[PDB]
Order: sequence, then structure tokens, then C-alpha cells
Amino acid sequence: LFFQGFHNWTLNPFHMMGVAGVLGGALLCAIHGATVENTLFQDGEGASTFRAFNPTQAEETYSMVTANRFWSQIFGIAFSNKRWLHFFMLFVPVTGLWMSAIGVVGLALNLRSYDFISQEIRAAEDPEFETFYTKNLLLNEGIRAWMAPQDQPHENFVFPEEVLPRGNAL
Amino acid sequence: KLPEAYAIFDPLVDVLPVIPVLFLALAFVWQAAVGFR
Amino acid sequence: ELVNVVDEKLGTAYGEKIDLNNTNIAAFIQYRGLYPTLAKLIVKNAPYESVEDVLNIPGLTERQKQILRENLEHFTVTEVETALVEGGDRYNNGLYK
Amino acid sequence: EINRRVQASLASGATLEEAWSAIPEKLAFYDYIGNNPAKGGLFRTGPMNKGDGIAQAWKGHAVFRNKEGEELFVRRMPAFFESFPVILTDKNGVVKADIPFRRAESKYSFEQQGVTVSFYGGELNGQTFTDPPTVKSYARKAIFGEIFEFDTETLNSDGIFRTSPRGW
Amino acid sequence: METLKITVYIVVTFFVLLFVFGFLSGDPARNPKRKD
Amino acid sequence: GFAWWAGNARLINLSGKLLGAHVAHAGLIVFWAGAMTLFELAHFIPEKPMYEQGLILIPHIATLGWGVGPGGEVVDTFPFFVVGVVHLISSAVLGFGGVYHAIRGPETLEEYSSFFGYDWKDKNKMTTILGFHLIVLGIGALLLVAKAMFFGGLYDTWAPGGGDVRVITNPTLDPRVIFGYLLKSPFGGEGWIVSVNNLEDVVGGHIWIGLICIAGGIWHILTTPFGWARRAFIWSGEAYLSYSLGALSMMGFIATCFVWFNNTVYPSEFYGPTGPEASQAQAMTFLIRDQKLGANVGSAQGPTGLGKYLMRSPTGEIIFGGETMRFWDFRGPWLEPLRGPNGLDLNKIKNDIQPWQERRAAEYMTHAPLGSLNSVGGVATEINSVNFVSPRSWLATSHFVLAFFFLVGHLWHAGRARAAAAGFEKGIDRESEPVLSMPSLD
Amino acid sequence: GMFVLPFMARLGVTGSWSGWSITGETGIDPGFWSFEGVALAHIVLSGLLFLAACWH
Amino acid sequence: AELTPEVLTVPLNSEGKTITLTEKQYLEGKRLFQYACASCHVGGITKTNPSLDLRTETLALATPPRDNIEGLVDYMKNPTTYDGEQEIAEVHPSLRSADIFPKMRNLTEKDLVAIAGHILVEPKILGDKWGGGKVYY
Amino acid sequence: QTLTYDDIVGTGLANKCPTLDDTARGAYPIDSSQTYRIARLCLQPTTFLVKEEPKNKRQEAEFVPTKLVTRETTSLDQIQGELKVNSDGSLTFVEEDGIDFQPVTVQMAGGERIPLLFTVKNLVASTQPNVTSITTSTDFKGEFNVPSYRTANFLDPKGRGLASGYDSAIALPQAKEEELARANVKRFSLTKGQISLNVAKVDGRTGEIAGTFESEQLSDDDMGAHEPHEVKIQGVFYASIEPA
Ligand code: CLA
Ligand code: CLA
Ligand code: CLA
Ligand code: CLA
Ligand code: CLA
Ligand SMILES: CC1=C(/C=C/C(C)=C/C=C/C(C)=C/C=C/C=C(C)/C=C/C=C(C)/C=C/C2=C(C)CCCC2(C)C)C(C)(C)CCC1
Repeated sequence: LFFQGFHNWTLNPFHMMGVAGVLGGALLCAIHGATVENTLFQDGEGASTFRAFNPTQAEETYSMVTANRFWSQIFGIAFSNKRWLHFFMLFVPVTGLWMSAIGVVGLALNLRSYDFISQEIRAAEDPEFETFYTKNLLLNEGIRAWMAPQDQPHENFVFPEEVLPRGNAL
Repeated sequence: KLPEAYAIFDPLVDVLPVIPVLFLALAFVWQAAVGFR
Repeated sequence: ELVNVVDEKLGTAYGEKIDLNNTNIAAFIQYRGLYPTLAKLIVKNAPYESVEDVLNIPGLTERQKQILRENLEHFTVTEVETALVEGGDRYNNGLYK
Repeated sequence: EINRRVQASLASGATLEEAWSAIPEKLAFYDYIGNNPAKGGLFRTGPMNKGDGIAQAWKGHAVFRNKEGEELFVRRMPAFFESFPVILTDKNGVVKADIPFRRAESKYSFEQQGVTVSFYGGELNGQTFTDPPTVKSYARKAIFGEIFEFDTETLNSDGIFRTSPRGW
Repeated sequence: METLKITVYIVVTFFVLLFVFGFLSGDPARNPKRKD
Repeated sequence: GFAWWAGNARLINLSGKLLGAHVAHAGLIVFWAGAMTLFELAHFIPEKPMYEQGLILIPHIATLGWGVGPGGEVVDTFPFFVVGVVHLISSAVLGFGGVYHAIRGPETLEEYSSFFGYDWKDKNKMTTILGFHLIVLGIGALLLVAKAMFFGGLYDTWAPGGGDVRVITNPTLDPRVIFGYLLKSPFGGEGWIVSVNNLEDVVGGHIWIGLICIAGGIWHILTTPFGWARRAFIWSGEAYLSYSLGALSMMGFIATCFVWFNNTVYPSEFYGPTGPEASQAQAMTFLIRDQKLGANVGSAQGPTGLGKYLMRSPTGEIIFGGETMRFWDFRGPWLEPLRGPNGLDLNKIKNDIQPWQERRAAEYMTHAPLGSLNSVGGVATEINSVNFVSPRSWLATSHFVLAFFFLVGHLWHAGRARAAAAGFEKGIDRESEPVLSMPSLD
Repeated sequence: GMFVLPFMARLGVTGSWSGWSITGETGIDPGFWSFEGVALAHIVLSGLLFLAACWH
Repeated sequence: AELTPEVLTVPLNSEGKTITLTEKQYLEGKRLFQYACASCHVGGITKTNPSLDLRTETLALATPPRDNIEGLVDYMKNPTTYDGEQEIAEVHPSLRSADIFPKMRNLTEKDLVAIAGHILVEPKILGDKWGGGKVYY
Repeated sequence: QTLTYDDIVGTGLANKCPTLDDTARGAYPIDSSQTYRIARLCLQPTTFLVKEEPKNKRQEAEFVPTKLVTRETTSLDQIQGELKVNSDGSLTFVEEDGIDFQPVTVQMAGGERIPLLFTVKNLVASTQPNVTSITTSTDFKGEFNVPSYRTANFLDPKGRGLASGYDSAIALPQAKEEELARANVKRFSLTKGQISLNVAKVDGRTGEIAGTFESEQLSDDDMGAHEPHEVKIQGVFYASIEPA
């Protein structure tokens, strides 16, 4: 929450690439596991299909072919190369994490993607102009002023009541 | 509170609603004993 | 030439006394005997030419006149500021705790 | 360092005007957060001059007093904060004035505390302002440290801090 | 507006009945292995 | 063929052991109804609103007219005890049939008697079992009608004078009303069957449903499915379970909304106010407070230009202002006296608000269904002090969760049932892969 | 520097769905064949022709 | 720091007599205050009328003074408005209105003292937080 | 006979004033002595006209029509006040209270939203002298106040306000502030409006009257940010009279 209020870290494209890598990775993890579990070959008589795999069998245990036709028809594209598929599964989450690291290096220096200059110039001049971007900075501003004195005790911040930012009633 | 003549079983009753849970725990003791067959 | 009229009003007695013409009703709680009953009367019968007009509010019991007398030195009057009296803001100005 | 010099200019006789006029502009300009490299932004491009402008002159050291003649101190903005409120204090740290957000219960407004700003040294040396909006305006800048006059037109400066070559 | 409302009512009912009758038309039998 | 972790699938064609499973599980249900009720009574304190006390079963009993009088004042706790005991006792009998049929009785039933035995694929036998249960269900719904009309009435939050138990002498029979509900929009201001706001309509609909259920029960005993139904459905035990899982899921979602919005068959006196109710009560509370101080609440313009206390809805009704504008469809017995035909009547607001309405609003506002998981009441930034989560939050969330998983369970079992019926639930035949005999897409 | 606006105006298209007309009259409802609807129709047409090109 | 007698020592009446609570009474009062009062007065505020709080300076300025055990026990019996001018038992929990405020029905006389005690001690422990509101959370 | 809430709710009739029978061409006579109140004054607008800005000198732009976008939220109602008899028989109505304001936003051609505080706040409306009877030719003319559309606590999207909020453009910390003074210093406008009420129907039996109104007033100036538009409002009204 510090990073939201002080760095506006959600606005940062390196965090965004990280989000896409973590969520993209979870997606891959789920979609790949589910696809194998539902393109299985019938290699045993039992209703528990786990028994019918042998770690030293040479044969693939699920149909890449049926998997590919399925996803091609449902989604439009599908994997056809098992090797590329599993490399992609390494690639996506590793890269996302690497991108977010870069952005936190920027924040070591308060080198933030805090603002969009064009929005601020318009909103300074045009008090009817309002976006979700301006709405969220008000929130960051509340966060900073309300958490700073207890969160940074060494600064001896004394904010009297009248200086705290607050909307109506609350 | 309960009617007085049952005053007695007050602490048994504080425990009764959890007994249905015990039956699920119990199914795992049974399967541990039979070897998860 | 562009002034914030509220800030400017903090430079007047409005900034140090209860302003019988402008101050929200919650301020009448800082002196005893005044809230809710006299506060309600003062606000409804505003505005006042000078502080001593409060005693000419019709219906005052002599006990009420005594409390007002007791407290006249905590009152003032400045010109009515539209911004502080419109919107029922003297009864509820948006401020709670 | 700046205060070490004023303090010693004054023990050694000089007036307030004289002790601060002795402060080189180059040293005063270091004592300004717009040259703090930790005040930039990733996509705020170009030279620092594109933000706050081209520094022209030190305006003077600003001294705030309330109506009791107490000297008050603007709490300086820390580098972490994009915005920061305006809070004045006495030599002991007690809040004696601020710019309120909610006005209706404010007790420390500049209007109520009769705050004035006087300038020693620089362009505004020996000038005092009492009108509340002007005093507030220099107070808003004093959180950045020492107060400078900028040319914002030459580069069409947008007024937002950028980082330095040290930062980049 | 009422023209629009009638039109949408028609379009939606049409698609919903395609769905209802499509699945009522021996859907279990449309598989690759065993048909009833 | 099933592993230990899917071991209950081993009962599918063992009708005797599966009967024991169902009856023993039915005992667990009756056990908890009984035990939970007695736990609540043990902990019940009558001077405290029920909804300050974590009660979900006592409120269901009070609502049927037992143990309470005017205002939901608890008058007599014995009915609560009775309900618990008889449930707790009855579960032993069901426990007993359960373990007997599951462990000792005949594994399969159809050889013992040809009446109780069944084959899942016997479409006739299955609709007959269906019919018996339909008639049972129909009987149950008429039990509610009997209590309402012949054995004491129901608690009526709307009863004039603050709520009271009342016998229902004129149940709504008009099908334009009863089935009218089933065709109202589920959206706001309409609210489908959740908006039912009087006990005449509740009793009347239970007459219809009882009769409908008996009728259909006899229908299904007497018939066999038609060919269009034969060809559209999967006829197997798993398939039937999947059908019921979907129905349970749908019902659980409905109940969630019922307990969250309806203050008629979940009287607020017992369950706490609804979210909308509490939100309206705050606007009422400060409207009262401010008017007593002299504010003219009708003419008071708020920061935005909209009325600070009162504004119009999009169709013009006078309504409470502030964020609660969103809750103007709310109707509750403490509020309706202030309503004229344009909505809130300014002259009634000025002149006719009663102390009991000031009290009810203060109470409901301070008992809004907001609370932490560890039962600290109020908004999430509130300090510890008040030990409170509304029964409606507990009931809405629990059943949303349950309804959701039952939908997952429906998809799980419905898909499996399909694949098991066509014969590929265990995987693809390597020598007969359907896709390898299909033309390439491109 | 309106290039195509006068070719619509020339053959009868004079108003916008926002309520103005090039004649200067406010409060006009042009129906579908406004400047906006003519532009839409050409985009839709362009997209249908694109698909026809793929088929052929 | 701890719950010493100096802190547990609160005005009894407006004469100036004092009374020293026990730790028992204090925790009794806190419990009872949570039971009968916190739904509106959590933390010394009043959710349904935020203009009036339970800070000692506020109570001191009420008519009759409420910054003492007697005034507070009386308030729980026969609550009045801040200026003393009207009795508000109809809309405030009190012994006089326990028919309509059923939680007050089992409050005995020493419960009232513990409750009034809790209210007077808590500002001494918590300072501005008591009756200060969310600004001080 | 009349309707209940559940008959009206969601229909839009809650935003409609009560109307008088087309037969109600009576007269309500005035005891020069006895006093009278208006127990209910209802104003329902039907048309919103905004004045255009003509750019040049001797063109003076016109009142053009507008589209409402805030729905059936427009009517003033439950208004009341003294109804006096002046020495010369002019009647004066003095507004006291009521739902005497509604925010409205209409849309001009080309997209511009024009918000306004449709109001009769503090209305004082008079008749000609020598009335003695309220008739289907009686006209009221008067004026009212138009407070600022937003009141003092209102915070613009950058957190700036009059009685609350930032006093500067905090996102532009070292920008030159003189460009931005109009946007930074909020101002509370208070302007007058004018209204004619034309009685066209009278129930002499019941004291109810009804007719037409035209008012002229200013639109929102966004706490001084920008110049207001002139607005003309036409609609219908209804009022009931009582011996006070
Ligand atoms: C070590 C490299 C370095 C550094 C520190 C600097 C530093 C500086 N330069 Mg110099 N410059 C460099 C290299 C460098 N330059 C090179 C190589 C060139 C030729 C291209 C120039 C050309 C140049 C010009 C023309 C100018 C400067 C200027 C400046 C100043 C402003 C910089 C600015 O706004 O950056 C802005 C920085 C950013 C907006 C960050 C951009 C990085 C993006 C976000 C990363 C790309 C993401 C990528 C696509 C992610 C995908 C990964 C994944 C898919 C796997 C500053 C002192 C300016 C100045 O003031 O001079 C007078 C100026 O006008 N520089
Ligand atoms: C009416 C309800 C119902 C019924 C009768 C069945 C019946 C069946 N299911 Mg289905 N199922 C249901 C609901 C139901 N299901 C729902 C709602 C879901 C979604 C979650 C599923 C998902 C599901 C799957 C994924 C599978 C089945 C399977 C089966 C079969 C074997 C199940 C078995 O042995 O479980 C054995 C029971 C356990 C291993 C115990 C599970 C315990 C749960 C996960 C923990 C819950 C703990 C609780 C929340 C908190 C604990 C507190 C603590 C103090 C202990 C059986 C035919 C299997 C199948 O297809 O075979 C045909 C199978 O693979 N079911
Ligand atoms: C509601 C919960 C429930 C119920 C009712 C059942 C019921 C059943 N299970 Mg399933 N099961 C469950 C949960 C449940 N199961 C869960 C959670 C799991 C996952 C761990 C399984 C895993 C599982 C497997 C792997 C198998 C079964 C089998 C069976 C059946 C035969 C059991 C047998 O012979 O055991 C004999 C057990 C005993 C003799 C031990 C004593 C058990 C008793 C009943 C304890 C009850 C005590 C109680 C307090 C007594 C009260 C008495 C009073 C009422 C008179 C039976 C109908 C079996 C089956 O289908 O066989 C074909 C089988 O193979 N179950
Ligand atoms: C739906 C539940 C259900 C079903 C379908 C069955 C079905 C069966 N049982 Mg099981 N049984 C059940 C519940 C059930 N029982 C319960 C709850 C118990 C414990 C009380 C038993 C104990 C039991 C024993 C001890 C035996 C059976 C046997 C049998 C078989 C012969 C039944 C017969 O001819 O009895 C004759 C039928 C009657 C005498 C009519 C009984 C009428 C009842 C008592 C009234 C029903 C009204 C209503 C439904 C109850 C609700 C009241 C309550 C809500 C207050 C048959 C397959 C026998 C068997 O399989 O031997 C191998 C056997 O020995 N059952
Ligand atoms: C537990 C309840 C239950 C169950 C599971 C069944 C099951 C069955 N019924 Mg019986 N039925 C019941 C109760 C039940 N019935 C009752 C009470 C009656 C008396 C009214 C009937 C009267 C009845 C008749 C007259 C017939 C059946 C038939 C059938 C079979 C075909 C079902 C079918 O295709 O439905 C699927 C339904 C459709 C394809 C059309 C339904 C479209 C509805 C309106 C959708 C609405 C869903 C919506 C989201 C929810 C809002 C509701 C809306 C009205 C507001 C099947 C075995 C048929 C059969 O073969 O009988 C021998 C048959 O002709 N049923
Ligand atoms: C009681 C009551 C009432 C009433 C009620 C009623 C009367 C109801 C009814 C109900 C009903 C009346 C229901 C119905 C249901 C139905 C459904 C739910 C359906 C379903 C369907 C399906 C599921 C199908 C599917 C399909 C298709 C589509 C195609 C082919 C295949 C299949 C078949 C699968 C009231 C409200 C008044 C009030 C309160 C109480």
C-alpha cells in the first residue's frame, strides 16, 4: 500500500508486464494441466486414470493432436510443438518477474511512473475534467497523509486535523 | 438459556453442533486403518 | 482580485468567536447551556446587527437571557457570507468526526 | 552550512540583511529540492530546466513570523512525497500555523495566526509581505527549501520536477 | 425506441429458441463413439 | 474401478448400501438442526436482539410464530427447546436406519423387494420415485399453509403496531399475482420472487406449489417419459445427480439474494436490517437529527447540487439523498408511514415522525450488515469493541459459496455423465482416435 | 480544410447525430444518414469487401 | 505503564469528592459499556450524533455536569439533552426507558457505576483517541 | 379518488404536477382581510432553452432547444409560503420552504452539457393591483435566488475547493500560478432569476389553480471556472390555496 500511495506503482508499465507474467503463468499452468488431463489416452481399464501411466513408457500419455484440434477450434490458435509449449511456460513467468524487478530498481530512486503530464495540465486548467487517473491520485494523497506519521515515526510528522485531506462527511 | 431441569447438560450442548464434523474426520481414521483401499 | 471568501473570513472575528451570523450550529456546544435549544433559536433568528440582538429573540425565558448574557463575550457578528449559510450548511456543514 | 555562515555573520556584528546577502547564490541553490535527484519521474524527460524552469535568481531567505513575532519554520518536503502539506512550526517543533484543507474547524490558518514572511538577501532582501495569499504562496515554495525565481517560458517548462544526470 | 425494443425482443427469442430446440434435437447422439 | 478418494462412486449400483448412505446423511442434517438449535438457546439471552447473538435457527422458528409476540419480543423459549430436542432425537432413528442399511442390510435392494429396488436406467421406476418425493414436497409446503391458517399464524413484520403474530385468513389465490412474481424482472425495483412483501402472497403461493407438486407427483407416478425427453437426456445415476446439483446451485443463489434483500420472510427484527435498510436508516437518522435542530430538510442543497437529505429517483419519487440514492427501492414497516404517492411526503417528515421510528432507524444504522471475519462490527477501518456480524452476512455468504461449488459440481458430474454414457470418460482409444479420422481443419 | 465533408453536403447529407447542421440550425434529427452514419456505412462496407476479397 | 489507582481515581460528584475504582470495576465497566453502549459510542464518539462525544471536557460542559460518577449514573437513569432542557429517555437507552431498551433491564446500580467509571478512566489512558474519531485510530 | 405509491412508483408520474379538469374556469375570491397560504406549489418543466453566444456584435444569438439527460428528476414540489394581500390588492406570494431546487443537465447540439440549478428559492411573486379574485387571467411575476450549483464543500477533480480542499495545483508544483488562479480560487455565485406564472385553470370550490410558467436564470459557472449560460425554462404549475 506504501507503493501505491507513494510510487503509484500500479501505473508502472514494468509492474504491468510483471502482472501479465504472473497471471499469464497461472493461466498457462491451469490450461496446460487441464488439457493433458482431458486429452488422455485410455491406457487402463479403471476410472482413476492416474494408474495407467508408467514413468518409463515411451508413448505420450495424452493426445497432442486432439488437444491441438480442440484449442484450434475453441480459441483459433493452439500449440503444435510440445517443446515450444514447455519453453513458453518457462519464458512467460520468468520474464514477467524480470520486468517487475527493473521497475522496482526505478523506484529505488523515486523514478516513478507517477503521472501523465498531459492529464495534469488539462485538469489544472479545466476543473470539469476527471478521469480514473485523477481519481486514483486523490486516493494516493489520502494514503500518504493518513499513514505517514505512524509509518515514518522518525520524521515526527504532526498533521493537525485541519490539514488532512478528506472528502465530504467521511 | 436452557430450561433449568437441563441446566445439567449445558456444556455437553456447547459441544453437540460440532459432532457432524467428527463424522468426516472419522471417515479418514477408517481409511487409514484399511490402507486407503 | 480572486479571493477565497472562507479563508478571508478566518481573518475576522469569525476566526476567533462564534459568529452568530455564519458559524455552524455545532460550535454552540463549546459553552454550556447553549445546545441544542438556544443554538437552535440563535441560528433560525439570524442574522444579527450586533451581538446584543440575541436577547431580543421573542420567547426567551429569563433563564435563557441569563445564559446568553453569560456568553455574549464569546459571540461576534460579521456580514453574512453566502458560502457559509447556503445549502443548510449552518445546520450540517459536512463535518462529523 | 548556510546557517553556520549566517550564525557567524551575525555573531560577528552583521545585520540580518547582511548575514543573508553574504550567502552565495550557488550554495543557496543546492538547498532546494528541485535539484534533489530523488524527485524525478521515469517518463518526465529531458533537462531539469524543462520542469521547474531556468533558475534566474535567488529571491532571498524567507522568514515567517506569526502575530506574536515568533519565528516559524516551514516543514520541508521529504523526497518521498509528490505533494506535501504546508505546516509551520516554532524552533521547538510545535505546530503554530498551516494551510488547512477543511476550513470550518481550522485553528492554525495564516489568517488566524497573522503570519508574515520577510526576506533577507537575494532579490527580495528587506521586503515583508502580510497579505495572506502572498504569504501562503511563499510558504508553499519554502517546503522546497530556498526560494528561486525561474524562467518557465523559454523552455515552456511544465513545472514538474525531473531527475538529474546523477539520477539517470 | 419501441421499434428497437421489439426488434431486440425478436432477435433474442429467435436465438434462445435455436438453443432450446438445437439441444432438444438428439444432442446426446452427436458424439464420435456411441449414439442414442 | 474407483480409487479410495472417489470411493462413494462405488455405491452407484449398490442400491441397499446407497440407501444407507442417504439416510445416515439425512440423520446428520437432522442432528445439526437439533444440536444447533439447542446450542443457540443455551446461549440465547432474551433482552438482546437475536441478531446481536449469532443466531440463524432461532430466527427461523420465531418467524413461524413460535415463542414470540408483538414486536418480536421473545415471550416463550420452550418452542425453541422442543424443536431442537425432536430434531436431535429423530436423527438417532435416521442414524439407525443409515448404519443398518449401509453396513448390515442387503447391499442391493432389487432382489429383496421389487418395489424398493431400482435400476437407474428404468425410466419408469425413476419417475415413480420422483413422484413420491414430489408428493412429499407438496405435503411439506401445505404444512406451512396449515400453520399459517390453522395453527397460530406467522410472525408478520408488517402487522400494524410494530409486528406481531397473525393468522392468515385470506391467502392470495389469484394466479395473476402468484405467477406474476415469477415474471417480474430480477433487477432493481422489481426483484423477481425476492420482492414478495406480504404473507397473504407467501401463504397463497405455498397453496399453489403444494397442489402443483402433488399434481406432478401423480403425473410422474402414472406416466413414462415421452420420446422427446428420452432423446434429450442422459439416463444414469450420475446424470440425475448432476441435474439435482444444478437445481441446488440455482436455489442457493436465490436464497442468498432472499436473505440479503427480503425483510418479510426474514424479518429485520430477528435477522438485523438489510444493507439497503441500514443505509436508508442512516439518512433517516441524520434527517431527524438535523430537522430537530431547525434544518429545512426539503430545501437543503447538498455539495453536489442534489438535495442533501432528499432528492428524486430517476422516475421522480422523492427519496433519501446521499449515496443511499441507490437503495430507494427499499420498503420497510418503519419507513412506509412517511411515504405518500410521490414518495417521501415532506409534510409527514416535518410533522409525523414518531420516537419509535427514530429508535428503529438509530438501531438499524448501528447494526448494518458490515463486519470482519473475526466479528468486529462496522466498516473495515473501525476499531475493536463491538462483536457483531449480521446473520444476513453469514447467511448470504455461506450460501453463495455453497451455491457456487454446487454449480461446479454440476458441471463436473454433467460432463462426466455425458462422457461415461458415450464411453470415453476414461480417455481416448489410441486405435480409434476420433480426430485422426477427421479431415484437417486447414 | 474539409475535403470530403462538402461531397456529403453536396448530395444531401447536412447534419450530425450531435444535432447541428452545416446550415447552422440546431435541434435537427437527421436519422441514420448523418455525417456519422455515412462514415459508418463506408467502414462497414470496407470490411465486408475485405472478406469478399479473401473468399475470391 | 499500568492501571494504577491514580488513573482509576475519578470524580464522584461535583462537590469534588473522588472515588477510586478497582481494576475489577474498570473491566466490569468496559465489558458493560461494550454490551449496552458501544454500538453507538465505540471509542467515545456518538455514531448517531457525532457532534456530542464522551470526552471529559464535553461532559464537563453539559447541563447538568456529567464529568463525574453521579452525573453519569443519573444520565443512565434519566438522560437529558446537553443543555438539560428536555428528557430524551424516549430515544436514548436508560433505566427509565428499559421497557423499550431491553438491554438496560438487567443493569443493576453498581453496573451503572462501573460503566460510568469506564467512561471517566478511558480518556486518561487513551487521551485524544477517546472521542477523537478515526483521525486518531 | 387518488393513487397509492405502489401505483405511481416507476411510472414517472411522481415527477408530474397535479392537473386541473379542463372544466375548471372558476374564480377564487380574496378576503381583503383574512389571510391565506399556498400549501403546495408544484412546478414541472417541460422545455429547456439555452442562449447561444453570438461571437460578433449586433447578432445576439438565440434561445436554442436542448435534450435533457438527467431524467424525471426535474420538478419542484411541496412548496409553501405566505400569500399576502397588499394595500392595493396585489397579492404577493413569499416562498418559505419546499423542494424548491433540482439540478438538471441539458445537452446542447454538438455535445456541450449545460448543468443548472432549476430553482425558485426565496421566490417572491406578485400580481397586479385590484385582484379581489384569482381568475383564469391572473398573472404572477416575481424573482428568486439562484445559489451556486455546487455548494462550498464541493471538491473539483484535483481536490481543490472553497470551504475544503487544496488551494493550488499540487500536481504542478513549480508551475506559474497566475495562469491558474481562475481554476484555483473557487467563488460562490449568487444570482437572481425571474419567473412569470400564468393562471389558466381555477377550481373555485377547492382553491386549486394551475397554469404555465416561464423562468429565466443562469446555468452553472462551476464555482467561477467559466462563464454561465442564460437559460429559459418553460413548464406547467399547480398550486393549492388555504385560508391560513
Ligand atoms: C546510459 C545511457 C544514457 C543516459 C543515462 C542518458 C542520460 C540522459 N540523456 Mg542521453 N542518450 C543516450 C544514452 C544515455 N543518456 C543514447 C544512447 C542516446 C542516443 C539514442 C542519447 C541521446 C540523448 C538525447 C537526444 C537527449 C538525451 C538526454 C538525456 C537526459 C534526459 C534523459 C531522459 O529524459 O531519459 C528518458 C528516459 C526514459 C523515458 C526511459 C526510457 C526507457 C524505456 C522505458 C525502456 C524500454 C522498455 C522495453 C521496450 C521493455 C521490453 C522488455 C521485454 C519485452 C523483454 C539525461 C541526462 C536529453 C537531454 O536533456 O539532453 C540535453 C536529450 O535531449 N540523450
Ligand atoms: C449432492 C452432492 C454430491 C454428491 C452426492 C456427490 C457424489 C460424488 N461425487 Mg461429486 N461433487 C459435488 C457434490 C456432490 N458429489 C460438488 C459440490 C463438487 C464440487 C466441489 C463435486 C466434485 C467432485 C469431483 C471433482 C469428483 C466428485 C466425485 C464424486 C463421487 C465420489 C465422491 C467421493 O468419494 O468423495 C470422497 C470425499 C472426500 C475425498 C472428502 C473431500 C473433502 C472436502 C474436499 C473437504 C471439505 C472440508 C470442509 C470445507 C472444511 C473442513 C473442516 C475441518 C475441521 C475438517 C460421488 C458419485 C468423483 C467422481 O467423479 O467420481 C464419479 C470426483 O472425482 N465430485
Ligand atoms: C456422509 C458421509 C458418508 C457416508 C454416509 C458414506 C457411506 C458409505 N461409504 Mg463413503 N466416504 C466418505 C463419506 C461417506 N461415505 C468420505 C468422506 C470418504 C473419503 C475418505 C469416503 C470413502 C469411501 C470408500 C473408499 C468406500 C466408501 C464406502 C461406503 C459404503 C460402505 C462403507 C462400509 O462398509 O464401511 C464399513 C465401515 C465400518 C464397519 C466402520 C464403522 C463405521 C460406522 C458406520 C461409524 C458410525 C458411528 C456412529 C456414531 C454410530 C451411531 C449408531 C446409532 C445411529 C445406532 C457406505 C454407504 C465403501 C463402498 O462403497 O463399498 C462398496 C468404500 O469402499 N466410502
Ligand atoms: C427413505 C428411507 C428409507 C427407505 C426407502 C427404506 C427402505 C427399506 N427398508 Mg429401511 N429404514 C429407514 C428408512 C428407510 N428404509 C429408517 C429411518 C430406519 C430406522 C428407523 C430403517 C430401518 C430398517 C430396518 C430395521 C429394516 C429396513 C428394511 C427396509 C426394506 C423393507 C421396508 C419394509 O417393507 O418395511 C415395512 C414398512 C413399514 C412398516 C411402514 C413403515 C411406515 C413408517 C414407520 C412411517 C413413515 C411415515 C414418514 C415417512 C416418517 C416421518 C415422520 C417424522 C418426520 C416425524 C426397504 C428396502 C428391512 C430390510 O431391508 O431387511 C433386509 C429391515 O429389516 N429398514
Ligand atoms: C423435482 C421436480 C421435477 C423434475 C425433476 C421433473 C422431471 C421431468 N418432468 Mg415433470 N413435473 C413436475 C416436477 C418435476 N418434473 C411437476 C410438479 C409437474 C406438474 C406441473 C410436472 C409436469 C410435467 C409434465 C406435464 C411433463 C413433465 C416431464 C418431465 C420430464 C422432462 C423434463 C423436461 O424436459 O424439463 C425441461 C423443461 C423444458 C425443456 C422446458 C422448460 C422451460 C422453462 C420455462 C425454463 C425456465 C427456467 C428459468 C431460468 C427459471 C425461471 C422460471 C420462469 C417460469 C419464471 C422429466 C422426467 C415431461 C414428461 O416426459 O412427462 C412424462 C412432461 O411432458 N413434467
Ligand atoms: C411458493 C411461493 C411463491 C410461488 C412460487 C411458485 C409458484 C414458483 C414456481 C416455480 C417454477 C414454475 C419453476 C420452474 C422452473 C423451471 C426450470 C428451472 C427449467 C429448467 C429447464 C432446463 C434445465 C432445460 C434445459 C434443457 C434445454 C434448454 C434444452 C434441452 C436440454 C435440457 C432439457 C437440459 C410466491 C413467489 C408466490 C410467494 C412465496 C412462496
